[PDB]
Amino acid sequence: DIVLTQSPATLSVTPGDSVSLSCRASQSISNNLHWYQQKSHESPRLLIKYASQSISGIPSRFSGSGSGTDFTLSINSVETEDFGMYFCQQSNSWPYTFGGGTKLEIKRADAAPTVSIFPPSSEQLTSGGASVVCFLNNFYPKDINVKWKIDGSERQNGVLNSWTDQDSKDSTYSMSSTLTLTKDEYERHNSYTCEATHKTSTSPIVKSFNRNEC
Amino acid sequence: EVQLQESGPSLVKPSQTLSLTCSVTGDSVTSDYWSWIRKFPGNKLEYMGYISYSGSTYYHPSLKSRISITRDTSKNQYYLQLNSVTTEDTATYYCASWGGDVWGAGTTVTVSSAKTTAPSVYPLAPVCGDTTGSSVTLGCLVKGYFPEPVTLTWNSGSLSSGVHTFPAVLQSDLYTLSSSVTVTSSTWPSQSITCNVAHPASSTKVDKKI
Amino acid sequence: KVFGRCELAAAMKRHGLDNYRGYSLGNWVCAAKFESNFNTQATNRNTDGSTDYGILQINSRWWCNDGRTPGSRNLCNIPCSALLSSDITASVNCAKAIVSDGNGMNAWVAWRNRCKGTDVQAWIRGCRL
Repeated sequence: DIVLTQSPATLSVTPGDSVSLSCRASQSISNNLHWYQQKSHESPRLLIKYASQSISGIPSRFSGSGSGTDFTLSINSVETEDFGMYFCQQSNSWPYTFGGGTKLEIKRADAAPTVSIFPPSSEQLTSGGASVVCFLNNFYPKDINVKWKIDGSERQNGVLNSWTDQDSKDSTYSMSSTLTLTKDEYERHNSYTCEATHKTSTSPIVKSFNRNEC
Repeated sequence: EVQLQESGPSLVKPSQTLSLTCSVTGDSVTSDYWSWIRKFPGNKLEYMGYISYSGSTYYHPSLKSRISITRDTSKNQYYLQLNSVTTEDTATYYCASWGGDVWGAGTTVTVSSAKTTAPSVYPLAPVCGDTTGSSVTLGCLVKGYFPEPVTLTWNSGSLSSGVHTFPAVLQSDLYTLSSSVTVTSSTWPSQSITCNVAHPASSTKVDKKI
Repeated sequence: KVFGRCELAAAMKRHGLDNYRGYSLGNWVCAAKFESNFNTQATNRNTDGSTDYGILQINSRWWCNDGRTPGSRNLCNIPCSALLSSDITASVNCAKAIVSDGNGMNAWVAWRNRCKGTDVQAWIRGCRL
């Protein structure tokens, strides 16, 4: 019932910076708000209980404040091990509810994605299927738009995307976009295009091929 | 010294019952209140309910009534029962102390009617064998398998740098995943590059040369 | 420390007891009055070797550990000594755990007998809250 709204949805910072995460309740919950950390799917860890109470064993850089409907989780001088998800949970009323969470990510220099497109393999075609794959690797920030175009028409049906977690090696992001059609659909068209729109350039990166050929 | 651990089947068919066990060690199952929390694929968290000292239980209204939380003092464990599940009950389930100070590692429970299915592995190579520049990206598409997971390597592990293996996604009840590998244009095609895909659940392992 | 009535009400409000799981502040102030007369250092020895501690007289058999009570459960995972502070933090945290059981505030006998469904609001009105 009680709705907890967290913001910002995502925050990108450099180790050493200090941050403040917000959690707002739709109803007053006095001090019955708790903060959790979770680096992935990995088990959540209680950081602050009852809005501002410290928990023995939790780093001093973590602190909480607020009361009623407005709460804040503060991390002074974020450490490299602090990146991950942060959630607030209220225990004032049953059912207990969690906020949508805020993702703390690592900030780095912007980087354009390296885009590659691949036609359906002869093996998949022999089986009656036809997947067109597009890889967009090592880019930053994470926000990006991928648009597929068949014979000049934007195509949304049959497109499935997958994003990797921020890269442990260089803090970039990578993504795969796959357009799956039947063999008959695929052979009914000629031009296939993967268009990527990213902060790095005002003009989309366009990769494509024509079925008959090259 | 309190520690929790969830255990139970990882797969439940639609309409059937999901059952999980949380083993408590370090202290008795009656020295605290005990809860069940789940995390959906989208990362959202749901507090399913808890059982307190008196044996009284509190269940999330959204679960209607499909949910039951019980405990066994002799084994020092407590359980979760969720009836008539649907695909939407797919999530990571955690048991935790009501105080929130202790959590299990969590266990994934997938709801699907799919049968074990080995993946089809397809090579991803540039259109018409091309090659522009000093580097080339190749790939491997692993499609139509169930259940997760699969392990993918390139050249049996001898080609490990410049690799991006993406999280699997569901496509008509079956999983699909892809991996790309980038090498110098002087490396391929002069040297062979092969995708190796193993799917434990189906006892399969296939190689696909690019 | 012996809290003044209004002083305790404001403190309990700050510690989030007003409307905690549906219990208005009045219930808690009333409970405290009848349990310990607002005295944080109140202690009561029971026949079973257990002792009640603090402003809300919490039991050492079930709720806190004093290192000398047989069959201790320590449900609040806290030293009973923490329940005797001038700082009510610990007592509130434990009271919240206690009231979170199906028994609710019925856990406190004095509450049921002299507070349970009466005009508990009478304990808070008049104050600066």
